[PDB]
Amino acid sequence: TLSIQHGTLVTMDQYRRVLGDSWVHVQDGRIVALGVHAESVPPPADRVIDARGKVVLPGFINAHTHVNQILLRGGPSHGRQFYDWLFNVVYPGQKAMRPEDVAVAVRLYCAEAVRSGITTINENADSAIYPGNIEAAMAVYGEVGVRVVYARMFFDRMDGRIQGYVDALKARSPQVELCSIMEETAVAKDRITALSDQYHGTAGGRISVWPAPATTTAVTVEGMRWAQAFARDRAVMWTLHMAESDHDERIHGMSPAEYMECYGLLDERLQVAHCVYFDRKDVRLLHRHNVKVASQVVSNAYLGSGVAPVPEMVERGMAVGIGTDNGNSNDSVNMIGDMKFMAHIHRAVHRDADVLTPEKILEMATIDGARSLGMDHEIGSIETGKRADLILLDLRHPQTTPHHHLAATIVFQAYGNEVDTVLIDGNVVMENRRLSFLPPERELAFLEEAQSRATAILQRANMVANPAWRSL
Amino acid sequence: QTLSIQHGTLVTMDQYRRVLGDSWVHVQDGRIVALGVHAESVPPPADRVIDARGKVVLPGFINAHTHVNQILLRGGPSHGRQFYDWLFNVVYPGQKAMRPEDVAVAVRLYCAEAVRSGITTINENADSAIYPGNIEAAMAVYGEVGVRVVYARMFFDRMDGRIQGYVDALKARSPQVELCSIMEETAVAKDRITALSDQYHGTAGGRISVWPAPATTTAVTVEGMRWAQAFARDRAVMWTLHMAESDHDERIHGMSPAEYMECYGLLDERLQVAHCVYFDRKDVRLLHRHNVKVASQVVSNAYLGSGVAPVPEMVERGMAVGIGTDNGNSNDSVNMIGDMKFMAHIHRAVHRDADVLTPEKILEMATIDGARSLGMDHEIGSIETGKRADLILLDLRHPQTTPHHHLAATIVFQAYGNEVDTVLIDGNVVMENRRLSFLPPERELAFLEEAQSRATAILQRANMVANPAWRSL
Amino acid sequence: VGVRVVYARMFFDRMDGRIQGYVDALKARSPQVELCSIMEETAVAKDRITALSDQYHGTAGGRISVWPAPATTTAVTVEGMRWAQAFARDRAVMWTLHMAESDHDERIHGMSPAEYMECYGLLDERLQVAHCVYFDRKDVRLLHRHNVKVASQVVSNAYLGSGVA
Ligand SMILES: [Fe+3]
Ligand SMILES: [Fe+3]
Repeated sequence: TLSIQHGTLVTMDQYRRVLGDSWVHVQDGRIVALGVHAESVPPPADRVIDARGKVVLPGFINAHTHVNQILLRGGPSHGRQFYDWLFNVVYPGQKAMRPEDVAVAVRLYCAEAVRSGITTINENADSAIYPGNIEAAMAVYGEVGVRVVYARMFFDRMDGRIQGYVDALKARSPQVELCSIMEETAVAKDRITALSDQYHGTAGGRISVWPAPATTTAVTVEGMRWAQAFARDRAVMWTLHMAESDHDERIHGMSPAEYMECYGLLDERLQVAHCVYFDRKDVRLLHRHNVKVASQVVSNAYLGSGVAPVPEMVERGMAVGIGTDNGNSNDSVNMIGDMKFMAHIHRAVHRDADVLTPEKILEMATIDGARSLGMDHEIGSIETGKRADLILLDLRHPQTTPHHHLAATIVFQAYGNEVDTVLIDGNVVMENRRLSFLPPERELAFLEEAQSRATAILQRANMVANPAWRSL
Repeated sequence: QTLSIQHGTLVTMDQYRRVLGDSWVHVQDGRIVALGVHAESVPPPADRVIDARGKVVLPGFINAHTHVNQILLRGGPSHGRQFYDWLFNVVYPGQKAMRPEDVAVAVRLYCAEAVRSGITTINENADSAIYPGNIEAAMAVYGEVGVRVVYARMFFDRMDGRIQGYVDALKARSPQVELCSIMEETAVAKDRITALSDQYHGTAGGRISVWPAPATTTAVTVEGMRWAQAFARDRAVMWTLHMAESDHDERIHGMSPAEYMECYGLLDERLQVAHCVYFDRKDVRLLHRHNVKVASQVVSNAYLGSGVAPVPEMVERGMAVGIGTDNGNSNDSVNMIGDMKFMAHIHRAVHRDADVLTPEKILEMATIDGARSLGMDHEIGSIETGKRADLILLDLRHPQTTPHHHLAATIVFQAYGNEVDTVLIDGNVVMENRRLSFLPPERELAFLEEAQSRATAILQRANMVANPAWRSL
Repeated sequence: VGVRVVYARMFFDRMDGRIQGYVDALKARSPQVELCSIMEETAVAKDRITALSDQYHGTAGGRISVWPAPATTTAVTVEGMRWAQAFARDRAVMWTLHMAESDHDERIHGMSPAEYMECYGLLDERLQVAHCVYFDRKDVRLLHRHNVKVASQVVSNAYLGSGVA
């Protein structure tokens, strides 16, 4: 049992209560009780965590990300439109990674993520097809203690239209191999079903498995319908990348949202990612079927895609979470940095300093994010009965001083290093910035290994790591 | 007295943009005296050696336009408001309620944040210099801290009567907060600024400079702007003005502020303009023609709902565009690395062009081009012989900055702003292993509590709401 | 007749001087038709509307109701709008105003009428606004936030060449 005491609790509960000098009691992975110190004595606990002078929040929820690609950041990944990045960087880089590289990628990602207060990660696994990768990744997620949705991507249909464009893009890095990860529909089903049977609900309920048809052009109608029915039969969600680029825009003369509507493929268990190339009608169609959304505001900028209509969706009460997207289209895994970006980009583009409140941005990173993953009954707020995914932030630093309104301070001032202590499913995963799965005496050597492995991955893939200085 | 920084990777920002692995820098009497590569040359003897092994050495970051004292108004009171709403309901009244002893604490807090993020030069646009005691309080702290400072003394000498019914409506949003005026007579502004320059310009070993700062083209007379212009020329400094930050500035007398200034011969190579959001192609051509310097406040232009300035166009014309963090309470951080990432992304998003500004270019804007925007590029902004020793040491051995191959990309797209370890300004160690010379670790927490209290009290005296009720929509 | 009727009594208590040279030009289209004024002093509008409400509100078997109706945000003072707002609250009715029907209404003092009303706390759940043609995304958000009611005059917005809300 664990008692967190004397903090300010930012509950994100139904009344958005903010409780000064208050406590939380945790038992068997759950929040069992809460109270105010002046009115009540906290129950006895095996241990007390002192949060005096600190702010307690629900853990941040990364609503859509791609983990293993983190080893491709730091030089190779920037300055390219989506498809250029995909074909010259992501596909070949992923392919050159071995299972032992994956294990290091995952631990590096989880170290950055937990340090920034992320406790749930929706991993869209585009490299699950390669032998050994699932097993390597899953062993590290389990050990680390993070809550993970492992959304297994598949592609079962050739999009032949885009080929002369692809060859031109490939000529930018001709020594880098063009890859294919297409699989037959029935093979994808069997592989995802077996993955779910083996890993879903493992690591004490912390790991889930979803089917992830990649896009409306890369997956057949049958494949998407299978994913849809699978989500329904197993009480999970299914997810798809929607309208991330201007070449996706026209699946057969209508938008991807329209196309899915025609086939009855929009439902309340679908979470779509991106939605940059969206019009009013598309928003209406998602709204009507209660589709969940993950917005990758930073990555949409990094890749030169654009700006999604998040304010419109939010004003319709839609469940919109925030994803950091790829470890190499951001290039950080920092929810607080992404929140600030979500606040500012929309203000700038609408010329409206009040287009999204910092409270609302904080909601997107917590309780609404949970809702976007279909997990809001279990996580995303500090409420009795929910899982004990909790973070303690210290605002006593120069950047976060002064602080009066907590959501404003967090969104507009915090850098992302203010998170001290992190609980996931009631287990202490970080304490005073010390990571339980990467102790301080191993941290530097681990980073050097990740650095070396990245350098080697890029050599095997024939990718340029450090292009010559260019001002224009 | 001498200092040797050894075994770092030097990101010089010099004329060839040299990046020198396992290299050294020798510092003497506030100046970079020599550099070299360890494998080809032995460093000169020095009184002390700073070991930068495994670290990256950069020129110090340059904050090309900011407002310091306002930092005590962040944390609740300042967000969610268009420029004029923010100005009249927050900034003016908040500043007015601050006493000199509050100003001293504001300045130290700002400098602590700034130095911790690698900022070594600050262009402080002082909008509260009119209040007795404020200059002296601020200057003593800047001096003690060791930071390089341009103190640009803002003035307003003309009523802009057009915007009054708009102002009253805006004031009704916070009716208990007092409307207040900082207008002065032209001649009084001139005398005050001249005296401030005579007393403080070149002080603190040359670290402190004084510029005149006519506020805007509507708040200052032609005569006031011409005086500022001539003053800059006679004293070999710059003058600065806020340009086209909002859609209500846009029309000084039926043309843009740039056109208006052109008409009166007020665009010249010693002018540094701030903002330039409401700018068209012609305005950019006019600034370009006269070699006007520009400070872009990309983050604040978003925060205040103003928009996005045409930075790519200016940069492609070779113009000197620096990056400013702007107000301590329209950002609301003082973090150059965070703002660089925002500069990189906002423009990519708006142009739908992932390559619209390279991370190298963004790093140039924060260093050598920033120096150029202040007219100080002969003295600072690059690691070159003869220039001042304003240098920062970054450690990239953290999760977020791993892996790292291309340094500018890593810094711009991965660094959070806490990776700066050690900071030199004018050759003096102002920060070492994150320990601040002017705010030692055993005083830090108590100082932050005092800033917090003083802020709470400032807001009470001004009748400003600190912590508005939770609002989702 | 037996119809259910809300009688929203319009008033105007403030001169909008800005639009006068425009008005004279318009008047020259029919110069023999006289230019009229229906302005009243604030206190007179209040007394008249109060007396009308006391006399007719709830009559004809509850079929007739009386609301105050400040005409627009440029033709009524802040004090007049606030009185209407409080009157609606005290008597459990609504108040109503014409909003942003034309491109010359658009700028009450350098912001939209919705913004102007928000500044003074004049958007609430008992307000019903009419028209909303010259409205942007921010205006819609402001109304939504305060649960303002809306009447849309789609045919008339066409007939008069205003546009489409
Ligand atoms: Fe994605
Ligand atoms: Fe400014």
